Amino acid sequence: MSKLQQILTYLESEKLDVAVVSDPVTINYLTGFYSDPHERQMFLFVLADQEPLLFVPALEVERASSTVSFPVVGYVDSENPWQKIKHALPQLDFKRVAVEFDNLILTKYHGLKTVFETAEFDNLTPRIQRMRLIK
Amino acid sequence: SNAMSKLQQILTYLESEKLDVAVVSDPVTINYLTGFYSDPHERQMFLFVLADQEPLLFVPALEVERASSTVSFPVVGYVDSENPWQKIKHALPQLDFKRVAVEFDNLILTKYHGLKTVFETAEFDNLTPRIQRMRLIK
Amino acid sequence: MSKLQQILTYLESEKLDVAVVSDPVTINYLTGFYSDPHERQMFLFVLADQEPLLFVPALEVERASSTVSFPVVGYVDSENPWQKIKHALPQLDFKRVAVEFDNLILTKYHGLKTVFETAEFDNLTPRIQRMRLIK
Amino acid sequence: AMSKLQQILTYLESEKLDVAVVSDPVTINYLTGFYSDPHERQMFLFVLADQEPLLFVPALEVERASSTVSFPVVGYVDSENPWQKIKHALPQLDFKRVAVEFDNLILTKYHGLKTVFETAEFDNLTPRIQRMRLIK
Repeated sequence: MSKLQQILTYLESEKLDVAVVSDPVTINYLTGFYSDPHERQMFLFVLADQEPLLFVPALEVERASSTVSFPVVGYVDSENPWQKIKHALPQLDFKRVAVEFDNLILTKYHGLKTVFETAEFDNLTPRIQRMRLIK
Repeated sequence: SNAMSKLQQILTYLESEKLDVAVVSDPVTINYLTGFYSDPHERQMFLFVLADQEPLLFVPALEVERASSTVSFPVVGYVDSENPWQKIKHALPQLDFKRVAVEFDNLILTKYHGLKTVFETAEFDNLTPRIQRMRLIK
Repeated sequence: MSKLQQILTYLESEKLDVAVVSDPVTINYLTGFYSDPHERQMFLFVLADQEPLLFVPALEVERASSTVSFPVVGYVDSENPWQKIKHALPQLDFKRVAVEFDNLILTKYHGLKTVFETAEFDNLTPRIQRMRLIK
Repeated sequence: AMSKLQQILTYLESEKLDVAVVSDPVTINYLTGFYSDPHERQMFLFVLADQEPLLFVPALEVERASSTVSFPVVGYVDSENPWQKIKHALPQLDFKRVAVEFDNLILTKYHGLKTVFETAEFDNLTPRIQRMRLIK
């Protein structure tokens, strides 16, 4: 059972529509792709029903696509990343989203609130901390 | 964690050494990089880590099911009546392979001459020291 | 590692052919040369494999030349500055250029698109903001 | 105001050395302005007594080295034996006395160089370079 597969079972039990992973250390733990995007946006979206989506700066798309097997979407500096995420994700009613409270900065939290306009936000961090206990 | 994965470290290495692909032939190294272990005895098995797309694991037909549930990137198998070199060449992207790395401490001459039909005009560099370096981060 | 050197390292990591600095405050930060050109064109070009080029109005060439040690090119009002910049720079295939998104106005951006006709344009501002964190 | 490489030549004369072998990439870059980390591959700068130096590098570095320095660069690929290639690239002299950097040269490379200079005695080059760094 993949780590990503365990996230899926978690979404099913907590009635989450998506988990949004923002910390490059957690992204690498779950997918095997590591990058430090500095000021640019990068997120992994684990969605309840379909394949995940890794969203990265355009300069990382080829390396990320070679590293993972599910879809990767990039954005260049002149594109607006929040709109690009919103169009790349499935067009669902996202009522409940989990994010990493111990990593997510407020600039990103406000940006995700333009993607998920009426969601409540739960904390994903303790679930990933519990997952690391089992090697 | 903050440790670069082994596959991504080989991708990074392919770019800085200007390599088009690394060919891993040692079942021990393949298991180290992917967690898939098989002793193919006389049959062909290679992991091809390509510079710019996901890797290809190539195995005897009997290992395809176990290999495909172990790794998430493509697995191609071959049966005894198929010629493995032609099958690898058709399964790989049709690129111009100018530079290839292989494990000098493992690859026997019959496999080296087989890979020379797959990569007909490549130079061959040695991948072994890079993988020995990778094991120094434990 | 001088500031211009740090920009050089940055250009290699981000696969940029040149960084174009347009803000007089940033150019003074990087070089020690301060001028307000008003409506006239001034740019510092940091190139990946040679020394930088400071491009200024003709009246500033003397003071610029005696403030920095790399090449300074001037232009007078009757010269077209876009053409003169294009001739003064090396004759490379500029594929990727970085410019300061927070400073660069659209009339300058359009003229730089005449200098670099097929480049894609990345944002240099966050890199310079990161650099100022370290005294 | 003689160049660093010229100071090495004077040194080989006063010490009765046939050649100074520089193995530390930081020292090679100090003397020539060429920096490369070769990891496990061989790279040496050979400062010869009567003759221009020879920079020996992995094949991938030959182009960048060749445009950094103006004396001869020789590369080797992974399937060539670097010790045989060095020995054929150097002048066919009787190397009786050779200097190497005691503080950098690992035993694998010392044994390799002993195939190249089969009857030399080896002196320590490191203190001489440390003395050169004292002068701006």
